[PDB]
Amino acid sequence: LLRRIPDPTMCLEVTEQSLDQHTSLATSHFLANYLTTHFYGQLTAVRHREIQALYVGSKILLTLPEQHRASYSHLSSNPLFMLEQLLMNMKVDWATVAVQTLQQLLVGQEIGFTMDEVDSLLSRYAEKALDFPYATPPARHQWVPDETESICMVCCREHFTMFNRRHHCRRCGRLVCSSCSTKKMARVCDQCYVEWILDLKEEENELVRSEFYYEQAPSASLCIAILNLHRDSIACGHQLIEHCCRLSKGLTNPEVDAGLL
Amino acid sequence: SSMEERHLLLTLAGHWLAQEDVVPLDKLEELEKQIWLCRITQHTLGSFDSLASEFSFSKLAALNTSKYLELNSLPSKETCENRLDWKEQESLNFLIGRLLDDGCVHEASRVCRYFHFYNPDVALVLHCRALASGEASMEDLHPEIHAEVVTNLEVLTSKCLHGKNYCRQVLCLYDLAKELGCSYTDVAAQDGEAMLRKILASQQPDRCKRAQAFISTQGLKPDTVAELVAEEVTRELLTSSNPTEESQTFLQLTTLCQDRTLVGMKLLDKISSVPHGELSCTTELLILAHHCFTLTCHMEGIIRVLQAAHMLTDNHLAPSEEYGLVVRLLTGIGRYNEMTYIFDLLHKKHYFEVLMRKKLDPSGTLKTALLDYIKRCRPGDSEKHNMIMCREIGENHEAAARIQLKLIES
Repeated sequence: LLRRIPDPTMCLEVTEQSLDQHTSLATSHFLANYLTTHFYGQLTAVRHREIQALYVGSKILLTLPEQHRASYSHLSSNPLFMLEQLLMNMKVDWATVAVQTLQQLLVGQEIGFTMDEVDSLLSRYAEKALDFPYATPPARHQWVPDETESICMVCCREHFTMFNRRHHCRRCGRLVCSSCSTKKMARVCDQCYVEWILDLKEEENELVRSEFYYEQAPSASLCIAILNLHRDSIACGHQLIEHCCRLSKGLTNPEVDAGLL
Repeated sequence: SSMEERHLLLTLAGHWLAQEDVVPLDKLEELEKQIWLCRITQHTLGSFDSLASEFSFSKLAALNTSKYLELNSLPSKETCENRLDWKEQESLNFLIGRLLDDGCVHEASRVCRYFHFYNPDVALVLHCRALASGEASMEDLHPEIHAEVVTNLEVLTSKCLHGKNYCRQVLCLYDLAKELGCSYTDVAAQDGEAMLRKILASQQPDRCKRAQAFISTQGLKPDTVAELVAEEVTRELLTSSNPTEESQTFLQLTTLCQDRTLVGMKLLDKISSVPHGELSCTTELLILAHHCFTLTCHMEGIIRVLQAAHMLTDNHLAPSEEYGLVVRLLTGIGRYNEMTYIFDLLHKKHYFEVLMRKKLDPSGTLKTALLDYIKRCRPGDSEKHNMIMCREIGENHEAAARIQLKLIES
């Protein structure tokens, strides 16, 4: 079917137009080298860079567990987004291999995803990571304030504390206790009334990046693990000290467990 | 890729060859020899291998025969045939290092018989593989191998520059056999998880360290270890079905774990296995949850733990009316700073004066919390205050005196 091209322009045009149409795993894995076969320089564009963008992204998605490979095709061709997604699922240990692969595979990989962008990714991740809380579904403004109801808006038994924390319900927006609102779908309980899923698109990408609040409260372990990845070691330590100073002032507040704090 | 392609086809050959009913094992013996030689050549010159393994029969069953581990299964040291190259045997030892790390006992011997390579490491390896049964006399072994169960587990145990895990499992089997009292064959057939669980029920005085050592020796999987640990804890509690004394008996079990967080998860999961009316043992069981989750501080875990504690108070303890057990639990709250569910209950449960129980403050924190409760939860009854800040009392009396003095001046 390829060799039966009508005109020489047609072969290149089809080869180019094909890839963007929601490709498949093997579909890409073949059509890539297919366009490679006889095109060389016929349309450089951002085309060569885009080809590279999977030329290593395959190997990237190709270091995980067998069952882990399944969701890896969800964004297996946006490697910059791929590293972040790898960070997202709290799946630290898997990152280390990806980091080593990127560093060994940077080798002139003119893909924009320069290691400095990686450092930015990691820094932002850590800042989010050790970050310490210190009739219709309601909107963001309609969400009940954290300090509004000293007792839970639903349970009304456990006071708001670092250990005795709460959440915002999805039904009326009240500060309903997860114990009182342990369900997922007037001020009614969740029953009475989750890792990243990345895509090629940036809209839901921004939505999730503004949403994926790592529900696990701030346990240094995750922070140390994440930080141990990037290369700006002295800068890493400066970031650590700065975050420490950020934490410091919270102590005098009376809604935290001072000992563990 | 010519060597790589050759390996691919070579491995492909056996994929079909196994399907045959009567496998000419000798015919494929050359095939296996060629496959290993191709691996060595690739190393010397140093998805594809994915599909190769996907149809690989390197672990071909009959290829892994027991007679491949016979008394002279390897060529002797003097049988070091000079058919090797300068770096061929070196890379061969390099891979054989992963092999001894791989631990396929039969496969390595098959390769050696095929390759005719005299790695004395393999020599001791073949010594130990059958020495597990001690099937040959000590003098009867090789001139380098001819020279008290653990006598074999430590005569040259460290001499294994690589593959020490072999001697480690060897000593593990030696200790297991000496303890349980069974032959090498009977012991070697039991499953690793089953044998570990059998060790778990063991209550011998000093078997704890040896058993933990053997658990390291097996090296099977952490999660199975955690499951076994939770089961052992539950079994000991069911058997039990001073208070400060058994704390160590409890903890030293959890000590067996690698990283306590998975153990905490397992214990939390096993907590649901409480028996009908299981209250006294389950109290300690729930108590252990905080002692686990606190030292590492997984905040969500502790949160669910606190939920569990309130649930134990309400669903069971409230109908149980076990005043002493509840008191001990409240002492063990850890986050006793957050004990509002029974804070006024103790005063309502006639514990207000009973809060003055002696010998209940080994660290003195119970009386301090009593003072905190007198300040916050129940202010006004100075009698329980004296039973349990005198500066607060002084300030209050001074304020009353000042108010009385100013009332006249008004």
